[PDB]
Amino acid sequence: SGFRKMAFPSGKVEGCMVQVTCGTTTLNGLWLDDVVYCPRHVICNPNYEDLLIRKSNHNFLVQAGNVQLRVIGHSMQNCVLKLKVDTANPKTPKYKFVRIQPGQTFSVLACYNGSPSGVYQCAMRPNFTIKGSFLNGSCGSVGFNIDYDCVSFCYMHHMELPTGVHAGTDLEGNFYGPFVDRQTAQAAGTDTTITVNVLAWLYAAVINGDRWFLNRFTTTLNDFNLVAMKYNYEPLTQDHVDILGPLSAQTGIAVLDMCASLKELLQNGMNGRTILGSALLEDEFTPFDVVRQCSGVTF
Amino acid sequence: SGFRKMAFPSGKVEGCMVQVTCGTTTLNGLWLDDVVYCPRHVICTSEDMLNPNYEDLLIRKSNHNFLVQAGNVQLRVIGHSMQNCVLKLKVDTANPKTPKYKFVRIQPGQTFSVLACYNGSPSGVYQCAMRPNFTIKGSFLNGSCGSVGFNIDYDCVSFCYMHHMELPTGVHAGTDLEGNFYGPFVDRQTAQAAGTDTTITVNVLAWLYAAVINGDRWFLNRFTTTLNDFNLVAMKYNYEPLTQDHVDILGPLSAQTGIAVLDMCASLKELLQNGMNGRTILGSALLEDEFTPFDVVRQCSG
Ligand SMILES: O=C(Nc1cncc2ccccc12)[C@@H]1CNCc2ccc(Cl)cc21
Ligand SMILES: [Cl-]
Repeated sequence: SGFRKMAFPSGKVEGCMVQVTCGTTTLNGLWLDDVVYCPRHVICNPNYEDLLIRKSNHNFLVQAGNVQLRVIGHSMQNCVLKLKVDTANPKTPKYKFVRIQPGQTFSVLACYNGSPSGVYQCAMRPNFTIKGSFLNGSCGSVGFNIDYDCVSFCYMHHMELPTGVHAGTDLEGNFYGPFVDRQTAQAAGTDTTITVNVLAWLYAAVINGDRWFLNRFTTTLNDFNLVAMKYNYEPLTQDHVDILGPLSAQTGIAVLDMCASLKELLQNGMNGRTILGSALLEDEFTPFDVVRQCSGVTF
Repeated sequence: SGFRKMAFPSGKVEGCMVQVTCGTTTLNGLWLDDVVYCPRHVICTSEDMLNPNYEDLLIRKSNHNFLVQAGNVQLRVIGHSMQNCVLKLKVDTANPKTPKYKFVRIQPGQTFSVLACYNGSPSGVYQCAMRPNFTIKGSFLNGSCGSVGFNIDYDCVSFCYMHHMELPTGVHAGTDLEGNFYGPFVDRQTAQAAGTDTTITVNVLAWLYAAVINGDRWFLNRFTTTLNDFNLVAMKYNYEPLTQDHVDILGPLSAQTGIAVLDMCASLKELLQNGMNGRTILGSALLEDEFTPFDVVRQCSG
């Protein structure tokens, strides 16, 4: 029993964190095989092609623990700088670069000066921001998932927006959301709640003995989406209904039946009651996270 | 900016997780140097669980009865001893991945990271606190026994918890790494109930300071309180008494935000009386008590 915001074990990612210095700027890098990936703003209205051409290999000071790595090449791919090094990381795990969709969750290994300080779980918001916990020096910290023995790198931190939310790229340097890597007026779009994730978390609560919100009613997918759109909730698709199938089978509560519970929860509130120690509806657990935690999958 | 329930990077602890098998029972072990630490109930059956005599059961065991597996490698047990509720299995190989470590026994209110494991394999990491009733509100299924709680301050891993059991209410009980249980719990299937839980007052105050540091001031008020009047109010909401030690510990946060501890105490009294009124504090509609004053400083400063 118990339901916690749980991150993947960070060990495979810790062995890849390095410190990258260029001039006055010091941030984090991801060392995989003989390449160190880091945000391109480490070289900093910036013209990154112009700024990078002026740099030489010895301008980049890469430090892996108490060992200095020597940079033998540098190239830019979108908003990520790829620093070719002489040494291949012996601790390189089996990995992939994956781009995630809004609503998907991942673990963040927050780092400062190439040293991991913490690990937390979070979700890619529908407005493409992440509600992270980042201070100055965290740039280059990465988000990941583990599937079996493979580390899927899905995020690299670049910046904090004026509202305290974070913006970053995939490992190919493509930003999530309509952001750019420069000091300019940028604002996160109006956020929405990840509906499929709230439903998955309602199933996790049922699996844990919390049934007070359940009701005899069901709804059509159309009537649910008309209500959900009114409360700034993401539309629930048939793909989402299909993905919730295993949880629906395990608890004996049809997806549209659980939608009627959510529909009532939105129009009436919790009324002093809590679901899994929370007075708010939680949307940072996907249907897979719930299955993985309530079944105990290992890595 | 931002405030998250953050766990320590689990890497240093992952390299210590092994699977321990004795008869039908399979749980987790902590492999540090040439010793594997695991709950002593690994020697028990379910029929010898109401009133097990562990000295008697252990004397009947030999080294080859304990099957220790570190990854896809079987470790050879060369000795076994019991220290309180923990079994210490001497092995013939010292763990090459043994980090700098300490065994620390924590007090209620303290937080730590849990590396939940099944069959010696890490499945997840989460942050939690030692409840004032000495239980932990973990996320554990059968097979998680032997999973450990830790803090990684600087380069040293401080092991503070080893998971032993789940109480009938879904909460968890375990020991420090010396096998001494936290709380009045025993490693027996006898009737055991967690005492009435209470809110870790010093931690709620620290989390209110974290919210101030992050620009959230709506809950602040022009009032202050005596420590005695605060505790009389706090007790009525099932809140732990705030001591002078707690007031002293909150000193740095009080200095950083310019809000006296007894001033923040008056905010908390008001929150307890009024509720949040549809508002949130650090994205939470409830008062959070699983961040210590030390966690807040570390996350907001370093
Ligand atoms: O509690 C225990 N294990 C678990 C531990 N954690 C989470 C579980 C979740 C679901 C089932 C088991 C779980 C064991 C087994 N049950 C009785 C018992 C009695 C005493 C002792 Cl010390 C251990 C145990
Ligand atoms: Cl302590």
